Amino acid sequence: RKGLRFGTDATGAPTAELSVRNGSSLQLRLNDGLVTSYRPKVSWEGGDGCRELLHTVVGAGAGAVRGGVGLVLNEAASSSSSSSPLLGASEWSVADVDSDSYDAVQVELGCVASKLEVSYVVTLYPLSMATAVIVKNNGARPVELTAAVLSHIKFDKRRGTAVEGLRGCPYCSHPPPASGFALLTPAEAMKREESGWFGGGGGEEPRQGAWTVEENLYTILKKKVSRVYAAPPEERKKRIYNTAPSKFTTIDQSSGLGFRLVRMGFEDMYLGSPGGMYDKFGNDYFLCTGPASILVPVVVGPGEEWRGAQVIEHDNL
Amino acid sequence: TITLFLGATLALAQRDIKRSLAYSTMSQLGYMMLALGIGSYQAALFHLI
Amino acid sequence: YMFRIYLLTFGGYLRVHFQNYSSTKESSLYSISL
Amino acid sequence: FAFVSPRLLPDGTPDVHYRTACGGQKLRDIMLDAYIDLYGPYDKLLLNCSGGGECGTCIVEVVEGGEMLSPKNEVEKEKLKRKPKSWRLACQATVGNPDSTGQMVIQQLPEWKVHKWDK
Amino acid sequence: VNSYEFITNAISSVTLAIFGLFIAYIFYGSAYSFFQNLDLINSFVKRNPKKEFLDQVKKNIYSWSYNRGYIDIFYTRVFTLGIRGLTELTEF
Ligand SMILES: CCCCCCCCCCCCCCCC(=O)OC[C@H](CO[C@@H]1O[C@H](CS(=O)(=O)O)[C@@H](O)[C@H](O)[C@H]1O)OC(=O)CCCCCCCCCCCCCCC
Ligand code: SF4
Repeated sequence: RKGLRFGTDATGAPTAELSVRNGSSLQLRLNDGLVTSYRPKVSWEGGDGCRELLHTVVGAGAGAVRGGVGLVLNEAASSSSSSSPLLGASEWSVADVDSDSYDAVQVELGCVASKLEVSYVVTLYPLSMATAVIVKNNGARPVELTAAVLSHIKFDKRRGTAVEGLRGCPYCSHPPPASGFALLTPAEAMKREESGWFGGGGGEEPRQGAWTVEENLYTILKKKVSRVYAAPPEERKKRIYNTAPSKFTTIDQSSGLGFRLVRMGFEDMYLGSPGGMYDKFGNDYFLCTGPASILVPVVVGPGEEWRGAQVIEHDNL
Repeated sequence: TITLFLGATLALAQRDIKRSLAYSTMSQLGYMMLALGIGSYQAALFHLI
Repeated sequence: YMFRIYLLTFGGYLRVHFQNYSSTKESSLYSISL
Repeated sequence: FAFVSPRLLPDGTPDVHYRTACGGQKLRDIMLDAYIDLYGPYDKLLLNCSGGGECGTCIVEVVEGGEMLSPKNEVEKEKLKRKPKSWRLACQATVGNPDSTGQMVIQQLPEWKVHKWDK
Repeated sequence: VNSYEFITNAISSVTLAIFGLFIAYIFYGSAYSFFQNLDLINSFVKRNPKKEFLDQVKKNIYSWSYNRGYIDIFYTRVFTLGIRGLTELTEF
């Protein structure tokens, strides 16, 4: 194969241990876009850093029911509200790997010939991994999409786990459920997010928002604590100057680590967490959160391009 | 008990470490000056040490 | 205030570099390619 | 609606934020309405803060819509020896209450930016 | 045991000490630790009643400390501007 500063390996499926001259390394699967693990250097004493994604165990055969970054793209079918037709179950072609040094590596997957031309770019910097999508389309009529990343981060104890930095968004407490949003989960993330403990916020389709909840968020009332945090669906996202929402941040009061989740070109943020039906998915805590553009259909055009990129910085050396 | 409280309320919002330390040590010498003014200097010298 | 000083200058993210105000660590890292 | 547009805390391409504001107040309160950060890495309690005063830790850089602000004071002329003519203090500046049809673009705190490399 | 009166006096002293340390940790201390409960912090911004008044107190207190305890400016605008005119007078 080809490789400069890593090895295109195989364990059940083709993978790659993207590495840098700092210790940080991500274990990306080639069978799909589902990154499996990402080990930065968080602390100084201890040789390296270890605070990865929540990577569930192998299941049937090759398993893969793990989640963790898996890009979930779809097509907003112009037939019904069926925003879950397909990921375009097809091949995947690696191309034009580059490093530029021994502290940066990025792979470029490609998938064509059934849907439009989809390009996927996964980058690893000395600190921050990143995922970007290109959705180049042309043909009979403009087609649509959802373009969601999930990125199920791992958190410490589910009793001291929360998020800062939003504090202001319309928060659109309406979740289209069963995958967070954007069905066709990366072969698994979570299923049928519901709440039956006590009175939860939102009439399931408000924009109650006007957030003004203070510095923290205290995400503990979970298994359905999941809500798009973007601007409301055209009630204010219609006219000029429609109050761009935000960029993210995280907290875990029991370890002392931070992981900023910057979005670029996407539209929303799916802060979603378990903590209810949790004793079936491990021990400590986790939650799915990432950007996308799904709150409205995403008509792109007959010969145009889409863009979207999540970046996971930590700035916590 | 004047210089004590005055040095105390000037270390606030002073964002220069080698300056806030001086304000703090003046507010602390306030305590010694007070303690001398009541006869029980046997503890003032200990506080100074 | 004696603890204000300590908490200000010994606990935090070294506000010079913590990637919210200043970007002097890694920007020229060639995001999604041609 | 003195439509404002923030160029926030230099990021990769831009880092723009949008905000609809009814003129009449100062820049400080109108920013702290749209929740966008102004006081750099300066925290609540006492650090440089408390509005309309001395330290001058809010140095917003005005790019578009400059001909809609109050004129410069002399405290601005004093605490900004280092300034290029562009930016001001914004803690002692007001937008006109009758300018409801303005269009102003602002870049936030300088000295933590690498820009004018753009446009 | 130890003198009960001195015991209670030391208790009051350390109580004010820990109270000062606690407000300092609330305002300046970080959040990633476990000693900033942040539930209350998540409340004393939501229903903060007197923010319109409290900040003005800020607008006073800082304005004092930066002015270095105005007594400093006093000696400037009195003494080193008094002798500067007294020399001129005894010259003329
Ligand atoms: C409990 C109640 C209390 C009430 C108040 C009591 C106050 C008593 C003490 C008075 C304050 C003294 C502060 C000294 C500050 C200082 O040293 O400034 C430094 C400047 C330096 O000069 C200048 O120095 C300049 C350099 S610089 O600016 O200093 O860096 C230089 O450029 C310039 O040429 C030069 O002129 O010194 C002066 O200009 C004047 C010095 C002070 C002269 C005092 C004379 C004696 C006063 C006795 C008062 C008795 C009152 C009772 C009478 C019955
Ligand atoms: S006015 Fe001077 S002091 Fe008051 S906030 Fe703006 S900068 Fe800080």
